[PDB]
Amino acid sequence: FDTLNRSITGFRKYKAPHTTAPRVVRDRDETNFHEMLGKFRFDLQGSFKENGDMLRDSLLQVGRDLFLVGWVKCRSRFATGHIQGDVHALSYMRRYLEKHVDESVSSVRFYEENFGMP
Amino acid sequence: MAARNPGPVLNPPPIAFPSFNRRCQKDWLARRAFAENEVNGRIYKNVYQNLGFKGPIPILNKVGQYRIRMRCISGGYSRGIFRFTRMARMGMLQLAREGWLKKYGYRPGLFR
Amino acid sequence: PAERLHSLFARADVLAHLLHSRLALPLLYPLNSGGALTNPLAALNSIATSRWKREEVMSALATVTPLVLAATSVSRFLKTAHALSYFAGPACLGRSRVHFLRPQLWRVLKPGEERTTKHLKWR
Amino acid sequence: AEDLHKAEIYTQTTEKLEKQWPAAGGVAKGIQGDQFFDVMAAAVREDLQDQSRPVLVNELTDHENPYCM
Amino acid sequence: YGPEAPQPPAGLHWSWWELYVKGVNPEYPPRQRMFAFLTAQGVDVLEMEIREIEDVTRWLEMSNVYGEKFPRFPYDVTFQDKIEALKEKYPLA
Amino acid sequence: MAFRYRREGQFTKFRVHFDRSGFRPYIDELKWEIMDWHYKRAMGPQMKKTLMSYQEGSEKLQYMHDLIALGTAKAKFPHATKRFFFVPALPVTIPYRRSSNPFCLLSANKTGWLQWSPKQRVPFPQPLGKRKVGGTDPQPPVFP
Amino acid sequence: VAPSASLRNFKAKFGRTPLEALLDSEEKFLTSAGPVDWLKDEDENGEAFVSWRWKRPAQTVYDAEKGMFVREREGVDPLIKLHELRQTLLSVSRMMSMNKQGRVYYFRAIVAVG
Amino acid sequence: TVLRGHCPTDKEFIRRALEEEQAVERIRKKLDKKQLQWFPGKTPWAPK
Amino acid sequence: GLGDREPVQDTTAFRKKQEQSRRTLQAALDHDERLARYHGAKHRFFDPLFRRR
RNA sequence: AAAUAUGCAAUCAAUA
RNA sequence: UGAUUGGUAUUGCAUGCCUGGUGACUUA
Repeated sequence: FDTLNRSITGFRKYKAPHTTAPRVVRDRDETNFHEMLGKFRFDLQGSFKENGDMLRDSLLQVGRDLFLVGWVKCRSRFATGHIQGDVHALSYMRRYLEKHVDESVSSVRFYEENFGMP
Repeated sequence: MAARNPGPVLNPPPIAFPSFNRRCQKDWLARRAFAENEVNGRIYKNVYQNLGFKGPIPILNKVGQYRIRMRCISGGYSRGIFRFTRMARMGMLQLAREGWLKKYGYRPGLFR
Repeated sequence: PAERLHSLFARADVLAHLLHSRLALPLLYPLNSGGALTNPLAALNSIATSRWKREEVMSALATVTPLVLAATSVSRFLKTAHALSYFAGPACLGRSRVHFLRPQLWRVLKPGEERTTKHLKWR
Repeated sequence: AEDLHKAEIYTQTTEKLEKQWPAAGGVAKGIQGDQFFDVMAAAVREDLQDQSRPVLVNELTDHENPYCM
Repeated sequence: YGPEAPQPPAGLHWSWWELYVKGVNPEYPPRQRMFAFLTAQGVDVLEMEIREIEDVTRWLEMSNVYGEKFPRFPYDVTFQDKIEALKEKYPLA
Repeated sequence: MAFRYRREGQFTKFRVHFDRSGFRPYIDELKWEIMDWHYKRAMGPQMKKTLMSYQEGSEKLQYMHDLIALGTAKAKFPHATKRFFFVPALPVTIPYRRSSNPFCLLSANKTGWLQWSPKQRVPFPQPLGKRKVGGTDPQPPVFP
Repeated sequence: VAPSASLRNFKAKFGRTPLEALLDSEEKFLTSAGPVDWLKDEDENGEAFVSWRWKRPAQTVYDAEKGMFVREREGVDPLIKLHELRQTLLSVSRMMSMNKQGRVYYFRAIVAVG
Repeated sequence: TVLRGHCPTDKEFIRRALEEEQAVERIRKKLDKKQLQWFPGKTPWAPK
Repeated sequence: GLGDREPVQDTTAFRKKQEQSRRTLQAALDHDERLARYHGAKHRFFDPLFRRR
């Protein structure tokens, strides 16, 4: 599941006039490794109150502070999300989800991690 | 409508650079004329009140405060304009959605 | 003694200030996930040592913990005083519902709870 | 780095001027009293600070406040 | 070549007002002509307001590019009367 | 009076004239701020390109202009092996008022110029979602 | 100084002091931040962080010829070596379905692998 | 003074200052309310 | 310390030196054509709508 | 009772 | 007290932005 999932309809949708893929910058050192982008997906299982409204607000606040993008989805017993942003921001979000959540978090899982995105 | 041949997503026009609007230009002309002739109208009214006569002042028809209308600054439309914004519905919407009002206390999360 | 009791709370305040100074910084101070590892500052070992030991900060926190645990006695005393200050003295079927038998379900935009009924139709 | 060093030098110079030509009784009280010695000392200190204020390379705003600089 | 450096009025390192009045920055030949004409007449242009400067610039441009019949003012007012008033208000030093 | 601070603003919002409520507007400031933003975004990069075009006679021109203006030209070039870096700058266009506030950042300015920086990680006029600030893409559109 | 009973029990059941465990976790978080992981060298004087290594995304394998990482897909048998299999696309077609709003298009493909 | 974060000035001084402030506020409100007008400059029975 | 008791920035010698520096700058600009452009370059600001159109 | 001569909102005691 | 690069002419069956009506939005 993802917010960017769509089914092809019967009417034309404007396509990009051309195709150009920006290159991946592989010459990154300690002086430039902080400018790289990244993405990951997270799943949390446990117990949350108000059908996950509290966790939703907390995650939205953290993402607004960290300038992260993507989407989240919290419910009574689970939470899922797809997060994208700077590497340091992603690491901070991972630490927050692992240790700084004010609800019962029985299990945490991270998957589909990618770095160096243009 | 489900457009059969959708076009490209166009970049919106500049906020601070409206297109030519002769109506807005004439409104500015009227504003400046009133600013220049405001004292003379006061003199007219002083003279008439001293003489105790309720006479008309025809030149005010052309150089008066009431020839001025609140026109949208970014759109040029002359209706639905508030002093607190000086802009019409669409001008206000574009300004708010571009993020120019966050500094000035605008709270998009408030309905009432 | 009189002077001992006079100075007891001032010295306790000094101790509390020390605890506050220690706690006002991150646990692994000055370690950091940035300049600390990416921009180290040999001939300069006298003014800046790249080497670092964690036992010092660990011992500092170990000594700090019991002091705050003891300072919790201040909270216990304050709670005791607060409870005592409200002492009174010698000792002297079907459901009931208000504002509907049950809460009403809304399928239209509620003027009050718009933040929860926004997705619903306005008519 | 040179601009920061100049700012620190300017702050040090301002502190030295403050200690060298202190205004007895407070600036407001000195101004209200309007004594010749107080006015002379304040003017001397102000002119010395103005003369010693540097001209940085990376900023085009010559801030007279060492805090701001 | 290049524009002449501005003269700071007092306690300053630059002055955009002088450049604007002389029409050097932003460059505007009509404003340069207005400045030259007012200087020749004997009006201290630097002491004038933006409104008066723009009005004189527009009047001069219209007169030059449409004829001596223009500009035309109501109530039997004349460009010569305007120039005399400006000269009286801002004597040239 | 069950919710006082929740309704705190209601009185001013509903039953007070704007001219007597004390609420301070924003039009007369944002009007200049938007034009400042556009002017800077349009002129800064071109100024930097013009500065870096030659990149060899910059110091010579600075030396000659210092001779013309100050007559010494040793403030920036004490000796032949000293390098004077040029920071791009643009004219200040928004008529801010000089104030006695000693902490004002744009009251001690005397040159009529401000340093310009091409780098800003945080975009200031953050739009909502995909929207782009108007006047950002000048390339003509292409239709299918 | 005799350790407290709680500290002794925690050491017995974990082998480290509560502070030791907390600081180990914090140090691990601080070191394994961003896109790289730092390595620690310990001596008499203390610890230091002088080298870093790129972090390897989970469940991905680096392909030499591509020079990039490729994900590991579930359902596939990991014993099978995908570098010695090849594929051919026999046919791809644009199938159609009907819903309330109209017609929905998806695609079908037939592929041979050996 | 003795307690940290509290104003060091005299409580009676503060009381006198507050009473003066309240009195001047009442006077300002009275004057403003009396002098307020929707059509400023208009006086009844004067040539309108 | 204080500044100049009698600054020489208002002296005929200073004015003559300024004129000489101006002449030197003009001569250098005439001699070098790249420097001439790099010195006389000007850039006007125009409307983004005008740019689009 | 030699006290009072009594109708209620949508702002303000962090100041009436 | 700092004005401007034509058209409120057709084409919303070319479009962008923005709206109305009807449908949906379920996971561990």
